Amino acid sequence: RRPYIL
Amino acid sequence: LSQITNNIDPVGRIQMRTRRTLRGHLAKIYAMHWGTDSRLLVSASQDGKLIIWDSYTTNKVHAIPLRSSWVMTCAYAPSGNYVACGGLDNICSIYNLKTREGNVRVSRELAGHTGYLSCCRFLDDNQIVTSSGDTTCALWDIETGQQTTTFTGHTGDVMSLSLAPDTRLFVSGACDASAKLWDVREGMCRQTFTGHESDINAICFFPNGNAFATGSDDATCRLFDLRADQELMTYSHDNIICGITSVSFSKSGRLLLAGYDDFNCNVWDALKADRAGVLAGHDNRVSCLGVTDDGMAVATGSWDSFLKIWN
Amino acid sequence: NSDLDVNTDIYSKVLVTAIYLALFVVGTVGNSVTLFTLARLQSTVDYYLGSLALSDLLILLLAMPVELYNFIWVHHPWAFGDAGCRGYYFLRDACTYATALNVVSLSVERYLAICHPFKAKTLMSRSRTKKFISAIWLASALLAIPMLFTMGLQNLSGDGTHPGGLVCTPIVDTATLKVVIQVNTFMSFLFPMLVASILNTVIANKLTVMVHQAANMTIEPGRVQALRRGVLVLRAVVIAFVVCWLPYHVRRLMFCYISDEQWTTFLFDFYHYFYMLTNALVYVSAAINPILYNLVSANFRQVFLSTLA
Amino acid sequence: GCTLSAEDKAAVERSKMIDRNLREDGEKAAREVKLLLLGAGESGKSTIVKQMKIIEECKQYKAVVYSNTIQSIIAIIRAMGRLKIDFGDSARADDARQLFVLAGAAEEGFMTAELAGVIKRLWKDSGVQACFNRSREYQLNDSAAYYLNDLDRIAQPNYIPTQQDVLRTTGIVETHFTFKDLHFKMFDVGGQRSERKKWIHCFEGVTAIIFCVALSDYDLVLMNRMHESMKLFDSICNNKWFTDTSIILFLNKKDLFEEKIKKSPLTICYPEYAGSNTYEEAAAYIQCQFEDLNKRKDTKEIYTHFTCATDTKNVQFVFDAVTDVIIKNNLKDCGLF
Amino acid sequence: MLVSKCCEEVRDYVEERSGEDPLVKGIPEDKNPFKELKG
Repeated sequence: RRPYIL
Repeated sequence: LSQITNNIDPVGRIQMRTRRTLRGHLAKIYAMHWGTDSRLLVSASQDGKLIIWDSYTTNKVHAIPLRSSWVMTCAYAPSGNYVACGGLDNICSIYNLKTREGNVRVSRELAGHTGYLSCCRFLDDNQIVTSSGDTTCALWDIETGQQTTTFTGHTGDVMSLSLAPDTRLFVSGACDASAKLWDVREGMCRQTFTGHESDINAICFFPNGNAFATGSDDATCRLFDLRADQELMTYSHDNIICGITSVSFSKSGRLLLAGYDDFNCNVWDALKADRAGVLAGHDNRVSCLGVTDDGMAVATGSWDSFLKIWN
Repeated sequence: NSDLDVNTDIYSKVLVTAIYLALFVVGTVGNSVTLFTLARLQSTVDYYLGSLALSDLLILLLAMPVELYNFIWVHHPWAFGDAGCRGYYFLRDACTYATALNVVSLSVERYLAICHPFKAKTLMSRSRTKKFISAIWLASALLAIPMLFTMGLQNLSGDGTHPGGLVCTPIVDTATLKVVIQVNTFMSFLFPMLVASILNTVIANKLTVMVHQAANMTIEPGRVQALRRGVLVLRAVVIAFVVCWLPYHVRRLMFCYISDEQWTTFLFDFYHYFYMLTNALVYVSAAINPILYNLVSANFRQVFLSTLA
Repeated sequence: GCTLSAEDKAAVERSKMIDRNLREDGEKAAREVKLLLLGAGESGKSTIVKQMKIIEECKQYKAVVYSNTIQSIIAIIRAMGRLKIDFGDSARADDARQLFVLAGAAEEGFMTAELAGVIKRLWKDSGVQACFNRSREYQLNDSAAYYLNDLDRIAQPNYIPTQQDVLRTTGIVETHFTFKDLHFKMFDVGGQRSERKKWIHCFEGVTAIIFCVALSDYDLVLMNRMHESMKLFDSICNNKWFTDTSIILFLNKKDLFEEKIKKSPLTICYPEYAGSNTYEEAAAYIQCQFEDLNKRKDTKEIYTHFTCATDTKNVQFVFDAVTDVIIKNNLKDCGLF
Repeated sequence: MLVSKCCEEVRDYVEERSGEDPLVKGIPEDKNPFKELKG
């Protein structure tokens, strides 16, 4: 559930 | 003049493109002179340098550094050997070009004036006329260094001067609203043409050397004729109130030029006085503009360190 | 099947993208007119102005439409490709580094031009200044090559094979990611922040002790009043820089500093909405650097309505 | 790039060479600080400029010195034939001939031992000296004696011209005084007399006019001279070329003004002044009389100073004023204001 | 000296020379030495 978009 | 010759046709609008843009200077380009081979033009700026440009290929052939940064004129020799530059330091320095050593050096630092040197031309390779700030036109020999004939007669300051092409006689435009037709040999005035409200900031001679146009500060170019001693044509119009700063005829005498303080050169038909062209490349005062002697190009230097060559 | 798709509803999404589109159009038109105007003497500040304007035009026109095209509407199945994503984040990091270094060197040129002006007459020259413009562009490229060294593609489906589950993410491990984005935030925010703030406070201090103490008449307090408008155009640039490029870098480092143990579903949603907010603020800065240079000085106002109309 | 027979490139590279040196001097064209001067009266402008001046180029003039020296001696020798003056020693006739042979075969001014010997012997000859002393009868360089008397030094193989040599080879008197590591210029313009309207836009872009005014000229009458300085300050402070450039204002000879205001009142100068006949109120009134002439107060700013022919805090004050006209000028272009 | 006669002289002189003038007529860009010279 960690975001991938930087 | 124009009231008589209006039967002929006008040449229409003349579109002149910025064919070259001789960048390189660092201050106001105050005066320029074409060479006689139509290729090398010398121009002097008030940062110290006078640069001899290759106009055909946009190349700085020479860059002469002055002892005094204040320069107000230049002239290229007909034989291409010398280049004159005078100014506020009152010394119209003659520099050499065709040197054996090959580095430009001061051939002579001629003096003899107590006013600033406004405008100088070369009679031959050994005689120079200079117009000055102490109100006296002057004709100098470079070798001995002495004034051959110092033409007194102007009451106010005299700001420019131009030769007839036959190098026998010249015309000096002064701040007394009058251009005086001098002579080399007799050393005295022949005619004194008036008809201006204000001063004369620059002057030039029409190819035949039977006419010349004065560039005033009331935006009124005035073509004069020598023998009649009267004003012949009043090149003037409304919406131009700024000061004329150089005049230049063409090789055929049809197309007079002017460079205004209105930031744009104005190309005048000499027979119908219409503003037949506008050369608005600059953004500051058009100090100097010249037409080469074969009549091919037009070059123009202005106070933004730009020398635009318009065909 | 399409997991890792966040449920961001369309009303706030269309509000954010309307803010984005208005920001984009006014920013690209402002940077266009100021770049053409500076493309139209001690002119060693116009190059910094045009370089910051070109950096803002570049970050807007390169990130922002692609940003709305594949970051707010089109989520994790993207369409720009491997070289597209790597070069896109290369241009983004390069434009951020270029805008930060432009703020640095513009403030340095202002400090030398006021508080030590003879050293600016001696040191600063148009040739050197063009050399420094090329130097900060090359420094932006050389500091953005690790963004080429850290980005990549990664499939995160149920087996890592689906073409509807690959994302374009930093593919390096957590520690080296920390290091590169920590030195990113450290240099490209904090050293601009302290440098621009310190030199702008010193310039405003020197101007206020030049007009208050006056070492003569202040000229009926007119020209020095517009010099305090110049104090406004100093302080507005520095506060706009810190208040726009602060939360973006905080969001980068909160992406680094959390390793899924502090994330929840609501904090995932809050992170994505905060990402829209911080990139809104980045496009705010990209719009209001030329707007701050234009509107507050009435001469720019007149000459740019003459450029427009 | 077609290289165009390998000479045009050279010409193009020539231009690049030119550009290099040109751009470098352009850098120093920003580095030096300009300062016009203008005083209506004498104003102690000599006193000001001697107060400021107290706190390879020559080599370029070598062949000019030689040229001038050759010209001088030839002028004398030739005049001898015209005025019918014989040589003191008939043997100098051979030397006279040799002078013309050597000058005649050369390209430009030069000096050799042989030529130096010929000129030395001619110059010491009593006939040559008698002609020299009749120079008013022909045309002869002012510096003839200066160079000819120093011939031995000038003829040495490693000769380098001195400043005086260069000066020996009446308008702008440039002053390259340096102050506080920083290099200036200063133009003592008021020596030359012409139409001030025509050449003043050549001085556009100076960073500070120094308008030195005498204080004790309040009562000399041709029209009062202080009103002529007021009109000059009007036509310099309200000119379209110096709109963005400030004006330093030196009021000089204050002790002479002290004794002359102790003897004669100021009401002879101004009918509309009825204040106290003290020093400081008169000084502040005449300073506010000058500073009132600023029609363009927003852009320029007249700075003020008082001194007598003492007080060497004058010079640094200019630096102060130059700082207070550089700084403000940068505030009108550096993005602020 | 009969100003009409001399301005008529100026007119016939410039009408004699206005044909081969390299500025009011124009250029064909190959006989022109001032081509733009892309290089």
